Amino acid sequence: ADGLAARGTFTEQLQAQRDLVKASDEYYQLADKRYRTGVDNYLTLLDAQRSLF
Amino acid sequence: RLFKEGSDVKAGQQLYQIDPATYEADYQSAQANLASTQEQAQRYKLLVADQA
Repeated sequence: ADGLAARGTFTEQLQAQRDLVKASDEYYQLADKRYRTGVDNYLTLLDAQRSLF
Repeated sequence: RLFKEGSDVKAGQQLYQIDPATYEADYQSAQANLASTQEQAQRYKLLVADQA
């Protein structure tokens, strides 16, 4: 029964985790576009890169 | 007055000093602002090459 509970919950947990990683990836892409335009420096690109992985 | 009267003078030759005493002060203020902003511009010129 504990295994059935873990099966019932870990799918939605990793769904939330994958959506979080997707949001961090879109954040990193927007920060990279903002950096390559020339608006902000390499520091606030690097911290978003850190948040990604 | 620093010219001899009734003489020939060339263009650009000074004639009188009119005791500046205010323009010297605002010139010192403008140069004091320049001494900050030009070294800020030079430091940003040095740092913009490495994208810092």
